[PDB]
Amino acid sequence: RSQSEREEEWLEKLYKKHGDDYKKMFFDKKLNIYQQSEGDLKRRLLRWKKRNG
Amino acid sequence: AIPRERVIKAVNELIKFTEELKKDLQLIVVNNKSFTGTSKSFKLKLLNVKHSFYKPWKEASATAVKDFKVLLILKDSDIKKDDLFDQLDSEGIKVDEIICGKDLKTVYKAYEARNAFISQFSLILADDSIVTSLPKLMGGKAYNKVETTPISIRTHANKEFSLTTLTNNIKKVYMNQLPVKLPRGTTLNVHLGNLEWLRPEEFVDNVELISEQLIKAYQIRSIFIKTNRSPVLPLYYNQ
Amino acid sequence: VRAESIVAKTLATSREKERIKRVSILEDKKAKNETQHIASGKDFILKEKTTYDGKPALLFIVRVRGPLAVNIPNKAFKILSLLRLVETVKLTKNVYPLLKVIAPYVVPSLSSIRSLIQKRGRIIYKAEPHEIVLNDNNIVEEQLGDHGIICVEDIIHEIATMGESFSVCNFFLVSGFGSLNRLRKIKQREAESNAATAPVIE
Amino acid sequence: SNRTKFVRSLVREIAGLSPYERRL
Amino acid sequence: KVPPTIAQFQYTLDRNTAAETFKLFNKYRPETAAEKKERLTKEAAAVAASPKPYAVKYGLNHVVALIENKKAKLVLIANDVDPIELVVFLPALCKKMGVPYAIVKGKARLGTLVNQKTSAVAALTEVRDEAALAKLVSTIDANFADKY
Amino acid sequence: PYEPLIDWFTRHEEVMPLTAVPEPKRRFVPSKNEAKRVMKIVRAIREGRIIPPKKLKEMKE
Amino acid sequence: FKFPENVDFRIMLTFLEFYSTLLHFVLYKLYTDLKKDKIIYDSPVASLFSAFVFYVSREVISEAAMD
Amino acid sequence: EYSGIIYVSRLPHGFHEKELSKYFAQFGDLKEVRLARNKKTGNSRHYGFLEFVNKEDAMIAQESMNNYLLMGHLLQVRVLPKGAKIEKLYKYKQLKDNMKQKHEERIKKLAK
RNA sequence: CCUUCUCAAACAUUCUGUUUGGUAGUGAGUGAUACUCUUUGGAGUUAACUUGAAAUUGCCUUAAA
Repeated sequence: RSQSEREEEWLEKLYKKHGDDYKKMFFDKKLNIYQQSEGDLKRRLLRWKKRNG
Repeated sequence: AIPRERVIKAVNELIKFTEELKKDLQLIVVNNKSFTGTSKSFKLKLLNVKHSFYKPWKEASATAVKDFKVLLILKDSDIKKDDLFDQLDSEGIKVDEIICGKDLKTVYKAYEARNAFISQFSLILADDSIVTSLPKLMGGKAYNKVETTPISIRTHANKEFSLTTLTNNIKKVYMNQLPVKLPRGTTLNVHLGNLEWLRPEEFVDNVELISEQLIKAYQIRSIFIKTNRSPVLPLYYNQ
Repeated sequence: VRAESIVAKTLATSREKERIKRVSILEDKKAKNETQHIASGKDFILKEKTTYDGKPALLFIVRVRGPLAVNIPNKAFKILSLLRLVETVKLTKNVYPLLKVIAPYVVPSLSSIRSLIQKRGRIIYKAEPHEIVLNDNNIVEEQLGDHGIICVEDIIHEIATMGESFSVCNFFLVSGFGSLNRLRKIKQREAESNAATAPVIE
Repeated sequence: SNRTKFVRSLVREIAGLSPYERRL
Repeated sequence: KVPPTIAQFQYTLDRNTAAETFKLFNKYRPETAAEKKERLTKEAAAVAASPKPYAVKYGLNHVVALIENKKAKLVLIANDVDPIELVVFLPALCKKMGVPYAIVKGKARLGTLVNQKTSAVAALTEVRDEAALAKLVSTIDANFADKY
Repeated sequence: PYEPLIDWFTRHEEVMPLTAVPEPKRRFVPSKNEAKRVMKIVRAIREGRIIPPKKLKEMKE
Repeated sequence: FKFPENVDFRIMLTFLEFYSTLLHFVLYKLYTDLKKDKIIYDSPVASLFSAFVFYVSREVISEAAMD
Repeated sequence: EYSGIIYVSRLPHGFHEKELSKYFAQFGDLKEVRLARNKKTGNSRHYGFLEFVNKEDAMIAQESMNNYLLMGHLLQVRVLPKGAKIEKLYKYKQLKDNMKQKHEERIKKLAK
């Protein structure tokens, strides 16, 4: 299992905008279109980093 | 020039005499021959002031009961175009909200909503092209104040919208100008600002600069420095 | 009839009357050349924005039939009666102030002008109110041949050209119901849809 | 359930009293 | 001569206020099947951040779910529903919940504004225009509840 | 026969909603069904079995 | 003539439609075998008048184009 | 019973005596109609008074226009008791020396 | 029962800065003393706050049938 291209782009946008600041990333109104929890966001970001960097 | 000693005495007298507005709000009043007898246009004059009186307002409005907000009315084309951040944040100022002419007549048409919305802002800036249409949208109450009354700004370069034009115009208005109304009566008064604005050392310079334009630009009859309902301090006399 | 109709009529009449009043005041002030209390001292016409050249250009006139809610004022009534445009001169400096007033109530090449003249074909003739058709060229010769008009083609040429018959002839000369015809009218309503200082809209 | 009790009371007020209940 | 719970219908909003309510409701017509399909196809093509949409609520079960939550501000009820029991209690439920309600003649007329052949009820929860909705609610109240 | 009925219960407005199950996240988030439909249309376009409306306008010739 | 013309037009409309449809194919066959828009051997007719460039007055060059 | 005098309030913008006379005349001719306007400015206060020729016509008009809604304004019409006539509604070097003296007086007063 | 006056000129060469003119308003209500004038005949101005667009009487017909 992997992440979709659109999902990868969405993760990259949030990572660039907030880095590892999960709390700040949670409140991003115009990038966190879907109000994902901190746990889901961090898990997805860790998966992306492991797959890519 | 007029004696600055008079202004130095007047500011100290205001300090001695000193409702936060009635406490510290400093203003200058002018008497003249009640111009524009046959007209009632709300045209304003942006007095040239070398002091950024709006900066203390932004800094001081944090603890104020009525927060300070920046309003920028723009024409339909301009809104459709990080515009407010990339060119103003570096200077410590930014436009909080942008309102279109169509928006005022659809989402803010209600008088109850209009009075509560327009009252939240003090730096009311509007494009020159749309300045004429403003009074038909926000009614009269907006013009009852020198604060809420729209201030015309030139955003057009070669008749075309320019980011640099808007940036420099808003910067000059914020830090290099002070609006004042011209009512159809003898009384002309400029709301200089609260005492915390431009500590009295610069207050004398501001008063002198304002009085220069008042004397030269108009056939003023008398000039006084006043606080709300307080005794008028004679600043200058001429005939 | 409900009060809403009369209320809307009164409001629209007041608004358009104020609009016409500002236009008249602006024109009167411009006539004095005192460009010190008016937004624009010059004149403009909108096709895009175009300057109103002083040349007395001649263009066709069309009727828009509205705004309907605006009861026609007395000045507009008189202007339309003189121009007989009420039913659904030239662009001179003295005609523009009156044409601008009826601007909201109103708006070529040889191909269009010739066809329009040869198709409409109004001819005042003696009953007295006869205006049927351009029956025969001899009628023009009898009634208007004294001015150098041997046929209607002369009138057409002099209207296209800067002649005298252009002025003389003034004394001589989806639209359905049913369900099927409603959609076309609704579509045309989009094309069917005004500041005093703004240029004239063509 | 509070909602069920509310619905039952609403139905009771709407339906009134039955002919045999009206005898009371 | 029928039980009071019946004949609450046949007293309805007047022509003027009914027309005003219909005009207000027509603004929030839900995206029909064709419009939604074409918009979704356009979005997919563009793909190949978003405001909440506004539309009227008309499903009887959905409306009743919104009713008793106090979210519904104004509800329209058809007076010609063949299973009258489906709507006998709705006015009483709205009165108990304090939600203004208006009886409009014709279920077909009610459904014509929601892209459906017929619609038993219609309710509004969100608005674009709040002053107009409040004025319409006040007019409907003064003309229907205080009279009947 | 049809005596008046007293609104002994409706005369007092319901102070609080009766329901439960607090608001789902989907009500505050864009619909997932819309995303699913958009992705299905994207897949169809990738397979070449759906023509975008812009291309349909050109093909209308 | 190019003058205004002073009955159930539905029959006329149908006849016009049919004749136009026929003439479309006729013209296509014949052809198989732009500022002017704003202004507007085999027989003695062809043999005669050849190269005889005529000038037509208000009643080949046309004076009407001078307008 | 109430008299023919009729009172109206919450008139929409643009409503004036013209409409109050034209529309209400359809029900029946009215003795008088007047509108409340400020003395300083000719604009109306959105209310006025008018009297019908007969009490029955007045109450019929009041009932038929009791709570009508007009472009966002709900117009209330009230029938009044006997009397209450519709009245009062209508379609509305010396200077330099004095200045010097006042300046001296102000200089004296500001020490107060 | 529709819906709102969306820049004119000059200089400027900075990816365009300055001047003139251009801002003709729903009403009602509260408000602690300052600039004036006709000086009795009451009129023009001057901080601040509330608001359902709130309210009792200031002496041109195809938007057609």
